[PDB]
Amino acid sequence: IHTARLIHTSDLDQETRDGARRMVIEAFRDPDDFTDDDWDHALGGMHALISHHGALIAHGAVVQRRLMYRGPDGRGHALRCGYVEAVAVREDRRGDGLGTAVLDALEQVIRGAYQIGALSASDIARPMYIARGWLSWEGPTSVLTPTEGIVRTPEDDRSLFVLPVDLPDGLELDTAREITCDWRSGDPW
Amino acid sequence: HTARLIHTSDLDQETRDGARRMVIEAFRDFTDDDWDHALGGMHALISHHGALIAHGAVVQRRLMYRGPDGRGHALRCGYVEAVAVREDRRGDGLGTAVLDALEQVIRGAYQIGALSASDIARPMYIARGWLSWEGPTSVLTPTEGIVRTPEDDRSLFVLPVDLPDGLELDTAREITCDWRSGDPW
Ligand SMILES: CC(C)(COP(=O)(O)OP(=O)(O)OC[C@H]1O[C@@H](n2cnc3c(N)ncnc32)[C@H](O)[C@@H]1OP(=O)(O)O)[C@@H](O)C(=O)NCCC(=O)NCCS
Ligand SMILES: CC(C)(COP(=O)(O)OP(=O)(O)OC[C@H]1O[C@@H](n2cnc3c(N)ncnc32)[C@H](O)[C@@H]1OP(=O)(O)O)[C@@H](O)C(=O)NCCC(=O)NCCS
Ligand SMILES: CN[C@@H]1[C@@H](O)[C@@H](O[C@@H]2[C@@H](O)[C@H](O[C@H]3O[C@H]([C@@H](C)NC)CC[C@H]3N)[C@@H](N)C[C@H]2N)OC[C@]1(C)O
Repeated sequence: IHTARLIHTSDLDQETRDGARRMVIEAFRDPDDFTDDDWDHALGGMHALISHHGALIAHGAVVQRRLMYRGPDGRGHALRCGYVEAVAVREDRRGDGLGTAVLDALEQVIRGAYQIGALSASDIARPMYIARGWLSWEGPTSVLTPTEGIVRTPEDDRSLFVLPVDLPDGLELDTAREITCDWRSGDPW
Repeated sequence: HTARLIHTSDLDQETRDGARRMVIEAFRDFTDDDWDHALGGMHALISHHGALIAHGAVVQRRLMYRGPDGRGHALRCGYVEAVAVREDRRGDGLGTAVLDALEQVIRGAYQIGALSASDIARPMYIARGWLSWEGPTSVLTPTEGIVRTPEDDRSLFVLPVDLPDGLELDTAREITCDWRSGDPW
């Protein structure tokens, strides 16, 4: 049985922070890339950590952002989103449920503080999100840019997963419709 | 005089409702959207015997800033919200202890802190290290473009903690926040 500890970015010491960052980059690389924008995107919220003999073996982070969604009534909602980033298990420790343990903890943050969880999954982790009941987003994805308007993001079109936990009053989320993230540098999703 | 720091996700329901009520009572108007804006980040709590007497929150947003090259930056921002102290206990430094714990989150976790405050708190914030934002402000809206936020009596303060790629801020230029319903700032 595995249990990740949850800890805010502000409570991570330099050592653990640099270590987490180096573990996640290693897990994603195979000697597309995990860049410093990808790491920056994982900062600011709650980290889930599992370590062994002082070494991080599993990491995940949930940060706040806004997801824009417009229903068929043409209204418009800016939902408080718990966005999951930098989920990773050290290669040699994979296949034993550490990844499940990270997501268990992050989902606890999502359900307790956000209206919706979302992420853009790597191909190897999609099965994990399906089995946990995340909803694959089927409509076009877009990003709200500063200077153009809402711009389509075709590279992200079949990778988004959502987890509606606390949608306002009577909002029905139609996965067939468009969805739009707020602006950031690097990959918007 | 030391406030404790708890993420929204670990607040039980009584604490949440208590904090919502206490902050409403302090603002004697705090709208329901104003409360939603306080949710999802770290709450600074000071309580006595089960009674919440000071609160504050810092939530994660993005502030857009354009340099002299036109290159744009979407800074990771810790936005201070719903700082309030029980009316009968003001003047004792609780508000300042709440600001202390929240600047700790900002320093540990964000590139920049930001808050909107009246000109009456302007000397304390300047004192505490915060820069007054003299330039224009706006919000990146979903259906229109970047729309100028009209001036009110509150002014915007930023706390440059950890600016990326050695960027230096020119408080005279534009700063625009990300979208949310209710008051964008
Ligand atoms: C994705 C990753 C974190 C998975 O970690 P892991 O510890 O091996 O995962 P777990 O052992 O906890 O597997 C959890 C569940 O995911 C699902 N799963 C993962 N791969 C699966 C597969 N090929 N077939 C079926 N289910 C699969 C399963 O339901 C599994 O439960 P199960 O094995 O009992 O069926 C890991 O491979 C990794 O670090 N990859 C690098 C790429 C990356 O970081 N992606 C981030 C995902 S957004
Ligand atoms: C603003 C507020 C949170 C401060 O709470 P507090 O416990 O009074 O805070 P502190 O004791 O640390 O300081 C109170 C402020 O008033 C000042 N103040 C209060 N009594 C004072 C006195 N007798 N002499 C001088 N200054 C006094 C404090 O020094 C500080 O402002 P200043 O230092 O710039 O003058 C409180 O007034 C409040 O809850 N207001 C209602 C909600 C609100 O307006 N919040 C917005 C915050 S930006
Ligand atoms: C539709 N093609 C996508 C592909 O683009 C790709 O999606 C990536 C997706 O993998 C990527 O996120 C992952 O990878 C990020 C980083 C390591 N770049 C690979 C870190 C966060 C992690 N969730 C997103 N930020 C961008 C998104 N386009 O992988 C899955 C996919 C279904 O094959």
